[PDB]
Amino acid sequence: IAAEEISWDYSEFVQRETDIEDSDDIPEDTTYKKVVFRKYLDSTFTKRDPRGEYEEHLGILGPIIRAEVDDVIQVRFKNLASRPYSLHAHGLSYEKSSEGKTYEDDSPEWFKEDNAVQPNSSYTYVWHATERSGPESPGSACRAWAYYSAVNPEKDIHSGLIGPLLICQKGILHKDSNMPMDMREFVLLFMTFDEKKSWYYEKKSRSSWRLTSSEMKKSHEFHAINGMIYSLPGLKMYEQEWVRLHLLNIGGSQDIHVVHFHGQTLLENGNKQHQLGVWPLLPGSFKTLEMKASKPGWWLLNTEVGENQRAGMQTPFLIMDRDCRMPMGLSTGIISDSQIKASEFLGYWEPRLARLNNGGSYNAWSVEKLAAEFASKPWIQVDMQKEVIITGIQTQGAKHYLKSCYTTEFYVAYSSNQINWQIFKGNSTRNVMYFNGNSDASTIKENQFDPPIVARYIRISPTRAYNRPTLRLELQGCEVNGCSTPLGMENGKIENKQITASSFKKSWWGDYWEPFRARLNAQGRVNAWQAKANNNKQWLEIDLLKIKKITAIITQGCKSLSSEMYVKSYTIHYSEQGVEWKPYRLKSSMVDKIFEGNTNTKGHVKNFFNPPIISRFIRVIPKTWNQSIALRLELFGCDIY
Amino acid sequence: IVGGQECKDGECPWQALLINEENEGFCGGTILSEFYILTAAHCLYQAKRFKVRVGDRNTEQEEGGEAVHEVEVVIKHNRFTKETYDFDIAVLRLKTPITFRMNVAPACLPERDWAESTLMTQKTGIVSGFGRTHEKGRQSTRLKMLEVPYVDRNSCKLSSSFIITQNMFCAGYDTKQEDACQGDAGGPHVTRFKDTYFVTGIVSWGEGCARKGKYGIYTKVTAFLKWIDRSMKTRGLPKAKSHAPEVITSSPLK
Amino acid sequence: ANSFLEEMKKGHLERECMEETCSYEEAREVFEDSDKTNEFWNKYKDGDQCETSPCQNQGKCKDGLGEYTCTCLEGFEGKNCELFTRKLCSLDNGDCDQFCHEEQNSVVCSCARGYTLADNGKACIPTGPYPCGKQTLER
Repeated sequence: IAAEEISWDYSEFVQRETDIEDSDDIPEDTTYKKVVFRKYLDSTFTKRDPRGEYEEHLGILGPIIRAEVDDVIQVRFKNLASRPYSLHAHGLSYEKSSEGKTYEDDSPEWFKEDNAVQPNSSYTYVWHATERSGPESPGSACRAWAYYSAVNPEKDIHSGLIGPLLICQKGILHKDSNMPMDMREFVLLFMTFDEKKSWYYEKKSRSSWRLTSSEMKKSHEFHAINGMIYSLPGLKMYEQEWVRLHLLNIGGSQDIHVVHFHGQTLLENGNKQHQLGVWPLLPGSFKTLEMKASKPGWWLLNTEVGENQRAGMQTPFLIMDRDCRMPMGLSTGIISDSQIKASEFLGYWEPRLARLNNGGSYNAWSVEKLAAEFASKPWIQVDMQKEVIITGIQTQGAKHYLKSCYTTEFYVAYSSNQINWQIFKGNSTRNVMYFNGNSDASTIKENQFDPPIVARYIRISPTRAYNRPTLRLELQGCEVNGCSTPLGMENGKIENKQITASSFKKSWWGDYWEPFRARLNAQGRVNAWQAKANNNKQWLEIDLLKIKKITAIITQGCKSLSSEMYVKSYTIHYSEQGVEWKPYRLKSSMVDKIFEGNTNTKGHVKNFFNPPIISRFIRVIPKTWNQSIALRLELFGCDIY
Repeated sequence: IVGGQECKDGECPWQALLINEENEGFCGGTILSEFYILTAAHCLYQAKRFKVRVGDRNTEQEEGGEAVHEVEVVIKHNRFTKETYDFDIAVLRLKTPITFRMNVAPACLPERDWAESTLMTQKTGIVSGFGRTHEKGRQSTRLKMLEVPYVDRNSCKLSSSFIITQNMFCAGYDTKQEDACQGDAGGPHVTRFKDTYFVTGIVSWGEGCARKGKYGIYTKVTAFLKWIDRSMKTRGLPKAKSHAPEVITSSPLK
Repeated sequence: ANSFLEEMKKGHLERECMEETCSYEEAREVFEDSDKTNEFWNKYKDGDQCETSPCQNQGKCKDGLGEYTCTCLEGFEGKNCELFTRKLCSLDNGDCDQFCHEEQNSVVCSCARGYTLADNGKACIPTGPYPCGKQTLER
């Protein structure tokens, strides 16, 4: 553990993390002369612990130590500035050998030596892990503690010298560097930090110091939430998650809040007999309890106060979709990787032509020759110019006679501003400095991601393959609102009684067509709906039972194992509880929309629609066509409450 | 779940069955050496005579020349409460010395230091006994020794209406199944600490034995060091080699 | 490739070549051929990147891509020799199966009569058949 004096910025809302307004000029100084901690894997310097994706809740606070039973991590410290620092823990009945509080003792330079660290000099110090923090009774399994300095009970909690001691139980551990996880726990420290009430007070203020900052009352004592202001990242979960939330408050003794979630009932564990609903906080203890989500959307996270909301915390948490495993750019023909950027390519084969199992001995990704490939920088900037959320990317090689040709290892990066390349994706939750890769050629390999990574400038980079660097990375994203879920128009949950066909083709001296299989990827006779006539009169009605919010659509088309036909344009007829075969109104004016069907033969059509389609009996009438009527209709609705 | 499994015919010596001259037993004992057998005091007081035989795995049957450990006379105990139960430990004064055989294995003497390291680690234990504490309708002919866990002290004073002191504590399962009055009275609740075996429990009846699925009552001989020391050195060297070794002592166990 | 008798043959390439040293006669009898063994030997494999010394204290490595084990200095223990030597036992009985009692930055475990010691002191080696506390594992 370290403590280098680094000026941290409290008013962090100017960084535009999740803020809306732009006229937010700071009267005083944005940054404040404080001290931030740091985690080291060794006793000396020049080796820091990269803050992974899971190590998010910290802000001005440093790292979080995770020491359990039969597991101890050293905490060597060396002062860099000119003032002696201290470190004091809380919780167990630790003796003065690992306490570090400035009071009466017994040993000369051991019980209080850690409170006086000389500059440019290391010191041997290590804490002890106990079994007291383990929550008894069948229910919980984690209960965090706190630790800070000890040279002053008040001038240290405002100097950025804080730290929570998250301690769980023993029995359930994961393979994430031998750290017990197997969940998705969160920890938040709500405590204001003052510059005038600290050891590093520069005798004056950044503007005025007459009547406690003439600009704003206690402007140096901003209500910094989690080290920042108007931030609170990482609040991107899914539907129905019983994740554990750790609420810690040690300094805020005269600030009582009551946490109330907008439409999320509470459930207390342990006794398994309480419901509560709301749960306040008391100063001193470390309250922890589950969340249990319900409905998706940007639900606001507030504490029902007037001084710590509009001037404290006001970050709504988002719930994205859980079953958002729909095709993004592989099965469709609209969304593609045409906006791909890179620098070094891998051979002579075609760049975009990288589909799974394609004809020809040239199917990979390259523009320029590879010559020699090693640990250089063959970065592939996979930019989308929009928000992204990836939980799994597949990987497949190539072959044409016997060779394997597969990538064994490749590091991933990301960025959110293009001007800087935050090459830190390789050190996520489970990963530390490596990543999975392909194994063979005829076996599909996938790389599932654990943390909900969000960015905009995705960057991948290979290393070396079986004497032929060839990669074919697919694309698998997810929704943003969390409700656009497939109702089963292609899976099987929506029966034929809802989505009905028009006419049924039947030959005289032969067989008969079955155009009621209007789903995605169908076998047998036909693959979708093909009416007998060929004009602008046939229909394809769908029964949605209840009202839905449709935003995304898709459409492929069927054939007859000879010629391929499709539909070029159609019209969507919206209705309500009753019956009304009226086309969908155009929100940009007052007329009706003119939708377009399948463009080519098998390339799907992907389009977004902001105005909802509140209806139940949606009707589709194909206007134009190609050869014959054919389309694999499938939409994406929501559950409007 | 490990149920009521019988004792092995190898590492289960601590079973000095205390019977009578006729075909009628009463309780059992604990094998540690050749001069003292730890057992309950009500085994002899307010009962009948005393007949001990070590290495006797069965009462109705006999496994050959192995059960021989007769007792001359016996005394009582100072802290032994006649009405209730407290420090219910009595020493059986054998009359004939017995060497160390297969079914007769000695054990090291306990000490006061094994009181803060044996109760916090070994949260379980075994109760060796033929089954004479609850001699109602479970009289098994085979030597049974089930496994019982250890519970916190704050749940032992309410297991029985009698207020229990520090000498006796919980040593059974929760209020689920029958885990009390297991084995013979004076049965050794030896807990395999670490490379050794130290007994630390004596099963006795409090208000008898009925619907006692709550917790059990077992003593702690770590605090009983001052009694096993005052009755071993003050008696002097063995005169006639375990006569009495030595039953000629006062009633309050010196 | 795509054969039960060929998966066991190719499995010796990522073991008797990457972990230890390679050889020409290694893949000759295993593959039962001669056409693929010659092609695999022509491509050399430098093992490993120990010329730049990735570890401190001027430590060396071995013929192994990725994993390695160096002889770090004394006084420092752990993966990359970080944790110092153990001072007191106190808790967990000092990883020894007997009494733990510190003597001012000096801990030594030893059994009494009926038991002996081992080569380092991890556990007392049993000597007597049945002293005062053993377990019969004959059945």
